[PDB]
Amino acid sequence: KIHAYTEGGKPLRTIYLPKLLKKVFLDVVKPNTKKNLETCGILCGKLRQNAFFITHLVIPLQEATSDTCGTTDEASLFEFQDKHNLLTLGWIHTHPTQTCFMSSVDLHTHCSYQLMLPEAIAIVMAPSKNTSGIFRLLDPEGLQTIVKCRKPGLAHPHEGKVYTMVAQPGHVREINSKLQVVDLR
Ligand SMILES: [Zn+2]
Ligand SMILES: [Zn+2]
Repeated sequence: KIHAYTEGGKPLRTIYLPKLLKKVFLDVVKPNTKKNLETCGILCGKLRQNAFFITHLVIPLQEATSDTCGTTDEASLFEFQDKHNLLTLGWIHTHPTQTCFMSSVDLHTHCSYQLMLPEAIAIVMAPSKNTSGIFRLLDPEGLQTIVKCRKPGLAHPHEGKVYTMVAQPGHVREINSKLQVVDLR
């Protein structure tokens, strides 16, 4: 039905994302959003039948400013994921007030995810605009750009085309599947 490929021709397995996940994330992190504070979640799940299924939205211990969030205890996150056999399939965060895009920081953050898993996605929620989007870096070229980049500054720009929206249809398929939210904070 659908065969998806990277910019360099590599095949991308499907990620099934529960249709309710995005709203549910917003509900759970609402107290931070009210404070104009970003919140991050990890999209975790399993590989079955050559496809990935997001089963768990994991909210780690984290530090949030108005334009960054970052997990602060990677070990507790990684041990929770390993105890329950949960793969890392991508990540989701809010822009409480800004528009829907990937910031400089977002691109650097996503590069880890996508180097480990070519299918890895970044979901960005812009609740004050009622918009959202699912993104990824161009592979290889955007990944190359970000890895080579040494610029200082939280908001530094990037030369060239670096990231893109996941296409519709594409390797992400939204389905009516259940969701478990795990809050580790
Ligand atoms: Zn962001
Ligand atoms: Zn950079």
